[PDB]
Amino acid sequence: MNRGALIKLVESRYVRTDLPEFRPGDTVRVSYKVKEGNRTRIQDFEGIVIRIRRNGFNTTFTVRKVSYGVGVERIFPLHSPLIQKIDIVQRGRARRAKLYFIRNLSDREIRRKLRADRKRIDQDRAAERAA
RNA sequence: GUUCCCGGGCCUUGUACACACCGCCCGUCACGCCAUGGGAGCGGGCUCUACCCGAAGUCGCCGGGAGCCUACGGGCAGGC
Ligand SMILES: [Mg+2]
Ligand SMILES: [Mg+2]
Ligand SMILES: [Mg+2]
Ligand SMILES: [Mg+2]
Ligand SMILES: [Mg+2]
Ligand SMILES: [Mg+2]
Ligand SMILES: [Mg+2]
Ligand SMILES: [Mg+2]
Ligand SMILES: [Mg+2]
Ligand SMILES: [Mg+2]
Ligand SMILES: [Mg+2]
Ligand SMILES: [Mg+2]
Ligand SMILES: [Mg+2]
Ligand SMILES: [Mg+2]
Repeated sequence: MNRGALIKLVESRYVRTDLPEFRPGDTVRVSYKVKEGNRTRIQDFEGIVIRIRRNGFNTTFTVRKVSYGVGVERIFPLHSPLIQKIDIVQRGRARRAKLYFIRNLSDREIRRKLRADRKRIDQDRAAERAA
């Protein structure tokens, strides 16, 4: 038997292919489905992805932003049906795969440390030219 | 005999006494009221210095791996 195969099979019905690829350092807007009273709505979360744990279907990514003076980090499973869409708002360039270190930097230092990844920007504009 | 004790007469001298020496008056200790100083400290106001971070905005640089406008030796966006 192939135990790994069986797993991926069970998993397969929930796998998404529709979301955009993104790298740690990028700034992103995640439109998340949320429930309150009594309705469900779409609530946006916009920050830098500071980490990407990979485990196939169980890959999860972590996003950090400052909201009204306090730092907030959000963790999302990448194939969560509760995510409507993810919009890349900016490509950034880390030299490092996990970016825990920006937790201790000023807004100025971060801007210096994570410069726009101009390469993937042209690259994003190279597409976005449909036929 | 008039030194002494009581009372009085005259001159004089001292006085913070004049309710007039059966006058006045000082400080502690006890009690009560009020205010003030000190006092381990507690709380508040204002202020000074050094550094970290830093909105809007002006000003300066850039405006390219790069957008929009051309009025293209430019401008705006945008970045520092
Ligand atoms: Mg496995
Ligand atoms: Mg099989
Ligand atoms: Mg006599
Ligand atoms: Mg006589
Ligand atoms: Mg006399
Ligand atoms: Mg006497
Ligand atoms: Mg006192
Ligand atoms: Mg005092
Ligand atoms: Mg004090
Ligand atoms: Mg004080
Ligand atoms: Mg310091
Ligand atoms: Mg400064
Ligand atoms: Mg130009
Ligand atoms: Mg400008």
